[PDB]
Amino acid sequence: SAVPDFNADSAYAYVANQVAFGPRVPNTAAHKACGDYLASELKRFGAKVYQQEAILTAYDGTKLEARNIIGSFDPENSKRVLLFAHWDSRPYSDHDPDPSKHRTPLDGADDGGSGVGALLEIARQIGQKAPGIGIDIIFFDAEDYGTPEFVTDYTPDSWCLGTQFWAKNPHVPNYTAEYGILLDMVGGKNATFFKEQQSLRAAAPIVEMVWSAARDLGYGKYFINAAGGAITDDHQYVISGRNIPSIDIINYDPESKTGFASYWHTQKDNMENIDRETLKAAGQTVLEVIYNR
Ligand SMILES: [Zn+2]
Repeated sequence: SAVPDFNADSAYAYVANQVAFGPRVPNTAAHKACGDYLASELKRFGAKVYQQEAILTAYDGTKLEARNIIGSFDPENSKRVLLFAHWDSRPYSDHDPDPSKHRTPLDGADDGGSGVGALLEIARQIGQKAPGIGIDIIFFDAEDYGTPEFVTDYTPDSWCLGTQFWAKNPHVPNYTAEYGILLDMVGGKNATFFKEQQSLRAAAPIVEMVWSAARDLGYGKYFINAAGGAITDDHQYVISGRNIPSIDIINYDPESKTGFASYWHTQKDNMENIDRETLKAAGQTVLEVIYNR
Protein backbone atom coordinates (compact mmCIF):
# COMPACT_ATOMS: atom_id res chain seq x y z
CA SER A 1 0.00 0.00 0.00
CA ALA A 2 1.24 3.42 1.01
CA VAL A 3 2.89 1.42 3.82
CA PRO A 4 5.61 -1.24 3.63
CA ASP A 5 5.15 -4.67 5.19
CA PHE A 6 7.24 -5.17 8.37
CA ASN A 7 8.77 -8.65 8.13
CA ALA A 8 8.61 -10.04 11.66
CA ASP A 9 10.79 -13.08 10.76
CA SER A 10 13.43 -10.63 9.71
CA ALA A 11 13.10 -8.55 12.84
CA TYR A 12 13.37 -11.72 14.94
CA ALA A 13 16.57 -12.68 13.14
CA TYR A 14 18.01 -9.19 13.84
CA VAL A 15 17.32 -9.78 17.53
CA ALA A 16 18.97 -13.18 17.33
CA ASN A 17 21.99 -11.69 15.53
CA GLN A 18 22.56 -9.21 18.37
CA VAL A 19 22.23 -11.86 21.05
CA ALA A 20 24.63 -14.17 19.17
CA PHE A 21 27.52 -11.81 19.90
CA GLY A 22 27.16 -12.34 23.62
CA PRO A 23 25.97 -9.64 26.06
CA ARG A 24 26.62 -6.18 24.60
CA VAL A 25 28.26 -4.82 27.75
CA PRO A 26 30.19 -1.61 27.18
CA ASN A 27 33.98 -2.22 27.01
CA THR A 28 33.61 -5.86 25.91
CA ALA A 29 34.48 -7.52 22.65
CA ALA A 30 30.80 -8.45 22.09
CA HIS A 31 29.83 -4.78 22.36
CA LYS A 32 32.42 -3.66 19.88
CA ALA A 33 31.54 -6.44 17.41
CA CYS A 34 27.80 -5.85 17.67
CA GLY A 35 28.14 -2.12 17.27
CA ASP A 36 30.14 -2.63 14.12
CA TYR A 37 27.42 -4.96 12.83
CA LEU A 38 24.63 -2.49 13.61
CA ALA A 39 26.48 0.35 11.89
CA SER A 40 27.06 -1.74 8.77
CA GLU A 41 23.49 -2.86 8.63
CA LEU A 42 22.22 0.79 8.66
CA LYS A 43 24.71 1.70 5.98
CA ARG A 44 23.55 -1.13 3.74
CA PHE A 45 20.00 0.23 3.93
CA GLY A 46 21.28 3.56 2.58
CA ALA A 47 21.39 5.55 5.81
CA LYS A 48 23.94 8.24 6.44
CA VAL A 49 25.61 6.74 9.52
CA TYR A 50 27.19 8.62 12.38
CA GLN A 51 29.03 6.78 15.13
CA GLN A 52 29.22 9.00 18.16
CA GLU A 53 31.94 7.73 20.45
CA ALA A 54 32.33 9.12 23.96
CA ILE A 55 33.78 8.03 27.29
CA LEU A 56 30.89 8.00 29.74
CA THR A 57 31.10 7.44 33.49
CA ALA A 58 29.04 4.75 35.20
CA TYR A 59 27.68 4.97 38.74
CA ASP A 60 30.75 3.06 40.09
CA GLY A 61 33.26 5.26 38.25
CA THR A 62 33.86 2.79 35.37
CA LYS A 63 34.77 4.64 32.20
CA LEU A 64 32.55 3.25 29.42
CA GLU A 65 33.70 3.29 25.81
CA ALA A 66 30.24 4.23 24.54
CA ARG A 67 29.03 4.45 20.97
CA ASN A 68 25.68 5.88 19.91
CA ILE A 69 24.81 4.80 16.37
CA ILE A 70 22.76 7.11 14.19
CA GLY A 71 21.33 6.31 10.75
CA SER A 72 19.72 9.18 8.92
CA PHE A 73 17.50 8.80 5.87
CA ASP A 74 16.64 11.81 3.58
CA PRO A 75 19.21 13.70 5.65
CA GLU A 76 18.54 17.16 4.26
CA ASN A 77 14.79 17.13 5.00
CA SER A 78 14.02 19.65 7.77
CA LYS A 79 10.92 17.61 8.71
CA ARG A 80 12.08 14.57 10.64
CA VAL A 81 10.97 11.80 12.94
CA LEU A 82 13.29 10.21 15.51
CA LEU A 83 13.02 6.45 16.15
CA PHE A 84 15.25 5.07 18.89
CA ALA A 85 16.17 2.18 21.15
CA HIS A 86 19.04 1.20 23.44
CA TRP A 87 21.49 -1.44 22.20
CA ASP A 88 23.63 -2.23 25.25
CA SER A 89 23.02 -5.15 27.57
CA ARG A 90 23.01 -4.81 31.34
CA PRO A 91 26.14 -6.20 33.06
CA TYR A 92 24.06 -7.48 35.96
CA SER A 93 21.03 -9.70 36.53
CA ASP A 94 20.13 -7.86 39.70
CA HIS A 95 16.53 -9.00 39.84
CA ASP A 96 17.42 -12.67 39.33
CA PRO A 97 16.02 -14.97 42.03
CA ASP A 98 19.47 -16.60 42.35
CA PRO A 99 21.96 -14.28 44.15
CA SER A 100 24.81 -16.06 42.37
CA LYS A 101 23.47 -14.57 39.11
CA HIS A 102 23.16 -10.98 40.30
CA ARG A 103 26.57 -10.00 38.99
CA THR A 104 26.27 -11.83 35.63
CA PRO A 105 25.49 -10.00 32.37
CA LEU A 106 22.21 -10.83 30.72
CA ASP A 107 21.57 -11.55 27.05
CA GLY A 108 19.25 -8.59 26.84
CA ALA A 109 17.18 -10.16 24.08
CA ASP A 110 14.05 -8.19 24.99
CA ASP A 111 15.78 -5.39 26.96
CA GLY A 112 17.91 -4.06 24.11
CA GLY A 113 17.64 -6.60 21.33
CA SER A 114 13.94 -6.23 20.58
CA GLY A 115 13.82 -2.48 20.00
CA VAL A 116 16.96 -2.50 17.90
CA GLY A 117 15.77 -5.49 15.84
CA ALA A 118 12.40 -3.87 15.20
CA LEU A 119 14.15 -0.65 14.19
CA LEU A 120 16.53 -2.49 11.89
CA GLU A 121 13.59 -4.02 10.06
CA ILE A 122 11.85 -0.61 9.92
CA ALA A 123 15.04 0.91 8.57
CA ARG A 124 15.33 -1.86 5.99
CA GLN A 125 11.88 -0.93 4.72
CA ILE A 126 12.66 2.79 4.74
CA GLY A 127 15.76 2.17 2.67
CA GLN A 128 13.60 0.45 0.01
CA LYS A 129 10.72 3.00 0.00
CA ALA A 130 11.14 6.59 1.21
CA PRO A 131 8.33 7.73 3.53
CA GLY A 132 8.52 11.38 2.49
CA ILE A 133 9.84 12.71 5.77
CA GLY A 134 13.31 12.40 7.17
CA ILE A 135 13.88 9.53 9.59
CA ASP A 136 16.70 9.21 12.09
CA ILE A 137 17.25 5.78 13.61
CA ILE A 138 19.30 6.01 16.82
CA PHE A 139 20.72 3.15 18.81
CA PHE A 140 21.70 4.66 22.18
CA ASP A 141 24.41 3.09 24.27
CA ALA A 142 24.95 2.67 27.97
CA GLU A 143 21.28 2.83 28.90
CA ASP A 144 21.22 -0.16 31.21
CA TYR A 145 24.37 0.30 33.38
CA GLY A 146 22.56 2.08 36.23
CA THR A 147 22.99 1.38 39.93
CA PRO A 148 22.10 -2.25 40.69
CA GLU A 149 19.88 -3.48 43.50
CA PHE A 150 22.88 -4.73 45.50
CA VAL A 151 24.57 -1.31 45.63
CA THR A 152 23.39 0.98 48.43
CA ASP A 153 25.02 4.24 47.33
CA TYR A 154 22.89 6.57 45.22
CA THR A 155 23.89 8.17 41.91
CA PRO A 156 21.48 10.52 40.12
CA ASP A 157 20.85 10.00 36.40
CA SER A 158 22.80 6.73 36.26
CA TRP A 159 20.62 5.27 33.48
CA CYS A 160 20.42 6.32 29.82
CA LEU A 161 23.97 7.62 29.74
CA GLY A 162 24.33 7.55 25.94
CA THR A 163 21.12 9.48 25.46
CA GLN A 164 22.20 12.03 28.04
CA PHE A 165 25.44 12.60 26.12
CA TRP A 166 23.72 12.85 22.73
CA ALA A 167 20.97 15.15 23.91
CA LYS A 168 23.60 17.66 25.03
CA ASN A 169 25.93 16.93 22.07
CA PRO A 170 23.74 15.96 19.13
CA HIS A 171 25.18 14.47 15.99
CA VAL A 172 24.17 17.52 13.99
CA PRO A 173 23.96 21.00 15.55
CA ASN A 174 20.65 21.88 17.20
CA TYR A 175 19.14 18.60 16.06
CA THR A 176 15.36 18.53 16.15
CA ALA A 177 12.52 16.32 14.99
CA GLU A 178 8.74 16.64 15.00
CA TYR A 179 8.44 13.77 17.48
CA GLY A 180 10.27 10.72 18.74
CA ILE A 181 9.28 7.09 19.29
CA LEU A 182 11.34 4.86 21.62
CA LEU A 183 10.95 1.09 21.39
CA ASP A 184 12.02 -0.78 24.53
CA MET A 185 11.06 -4.39 25.35
CA VAL A 186 8.83 -4.78 22.32
CA GLY A 187 9.50 -8.46 21.68
CA GLY A 188 8.00 -10.44 24.53
CA LYS A 189 5.21 -12.93 23.94
CA ASN A 190 1.88 -11.25 24.88
CA ALA A 191 3.53 -7.91 25.69
CA THR A 192 1.21 -5.10 26.77
CA PHE A 193 2.04 -1.55 25.78
CA PHE A 194 0.20 0.97 27.97
CA LYS A 195 0.14 4.72 27.47
CA GLU A 196 3.19 5.67 29.54
CA GLN A 197 2.94 8.73 31.80
CA GLN A 198 5.96 10.74 30.67
CA SER A 199 4.95 10.07 27.05
CA LEU A 200 1.43 11.32 27.71
CA ARG A 201 2.59 14.39 29.60
CA ALA A 202 5.06 15.43 26.88
CA ALA A 203 3.45 13.98 23.76
CA ALA A 204 -0.15 12.89 24.24
CA PRO A 205 -1.04 13.57 20.59
CA ILE A 206 1.76 11.23 19.55
CA VAL A 207 0.56 8.57 21.97
CA GLU A 208 -2.95 8.93 20.62
CA MET A 209 -1.84 8.76 17.00
CA VAL A 210 0.19 5.60 17.60
CA TRP A 211 -2.40 3.83 19.73
CA SER A 212 -5.18 4.69 17.26
CA ALA A 213 -3.11 3.39 14.33
CA ALA A 214 -2.48 0.18 16.24
CA ARG A 215 -6.22 -0.20 16.84
CA ASP A 216 -6.99 0.48 13.16
CA LEU A 217 -4.54 -2.29 12.21
CA GLY A 218 -5.93 -4.82 14.66
CA TYR A 219 -3.13 -4.65 17.27
CA GLY A 220 -5.21 -3.44 20.21
CA LYS A 221 -4.38 -6.56 22.22
CA TYR A 222 -0.83 -5.19 22.33
CA PHE A 223 -1.48 -1.44 22.38
CA ILE A 224 -3.74 -1.28 25.42
CA ASN A 225 -6.05 1.75 25.45
CA ALA A 226 -5.24 2.67 29.01
CA ALA A 227 -2.80 4.75 31.03
CA GLY A 228 0.23 2.98 32.36
CA GLY A 229 2.88 3.92 34.84
CA ALA A 230 5.72 6.42 34.69
CA ILE A 231 8.86 4.70 33.36
CA THR A 232 12.44 6.05 33.44
CA ASP A 233 13.79 5.55 29.95
CA ASP A 234 15.73 7.20 27.17
CA HIS A 235 12.77 9.27 25.95
CA GLN A 236 12.79 11.43 29.10
CA TYR A 237 16.27 12.65 28.22
CA VAL A 238 15.35 13.33 24.60
CA ILE A 239 12.40 15.41 25.91
CA SER A 240 14.46 17.33 28.45
CA GLY A 241 17.66 17.76 26.42
CA ARG A 242 16.36 18.29 22.83
CA ASN A 243 12.77 19.34 23.50
CA ILE A 244 11.49 16.66 21.09
CA PRO A 245 8.07 15.34 22.21
CA SER A 246 8.73 11.60 22.55
CA ILE A 247 6.92 8.47 23.58
CA ASP A 248 7.93 5.03 24.87
CA ILE A 249 6.43 1.83 23.50
CA ILE A 250 7.35 -0.65 26.25
CA ASN A 251 5.94 -3.79 27.80
CA TYR A 252 4.41 -2.76 31.14
CA ASP A 253 2.57 -4.94 33.65
CA PRO A 254 0.38 -2.86 36.10
CA GLU A 255 0.29 -5.70 38.58
CA SER A 256 4.09 -6.90 38.38
CA LYS A 257 6.24 -6.00 41.38
CA THR A 258 8.64 -4.04 39.11
CA GLY A 259 6.10 -2.99 36.42
CA PHE A 260 8.11 -4.99 33.88
CA ALA A 261 8.07 -8.46 32.40
CA SER A 262 8.83 -11.28 34.82
CA TYR A 263 12.25 -11.83 33.28
CA TRP A 264 13.36 -8.18 33.37
CA HIS A 265 16.92 -7.84 34.71
CA THR A 266 17.22 -11.60 35.15
CA GLN A 267 19.09 -14.32 33.31
CA LYS A 268 15.84 -15.23 31.60
CA ASP A 269 15.92 -12.13 29.37
CA ASN A 270 16.94 -14.40 26.54
CA MET A 271 15.67 -15.49 23.13
CA GLU A 272 12.97 -17.77 24.50
CA ASN A 273 10.58 -14.89 25.21
CA ILE A 274 10.92 -13.21 21.83
CA ASP A 275 7.81 -13.45 19.71
CA ARG A 276 7.24 -12.59 16.05
CA GLU A 277 3.63 -11.56 16.64
CA THR A 278 4.67 -8.97 19.24
CA LEU A 279 7.43 -7.61 17.00
CA LYS A 280 4.95 -7.40 14.11
CA ALA A 281 2.44 -5.41 16.15
CA ALA A 282 5.05 -2.89 17.27
CA GLY A 283 6.83 -2.59 13.98
CA GLN A 284 3.87 -2.43 11.65
CA THR A 285 2.25 0.23 13.84
CA VAL A 286 5.36 2.38 13.65
CA LEU A 287 5.50 2.02 9.85
CA GLU A 288 1.83 3.00 9.57
CA VAL A 289 2.45 6.11 11.61
CA ILE A 290 5.60 7.36 9.89
CA TYR A 291 4.35 6.64 6.36
CA ASN A 292 0.69 7.29 6.75
CA ARG A 293 -0.43 9.37 9.78
ZN1 LIG B 1 17.17 -2.96 31.44
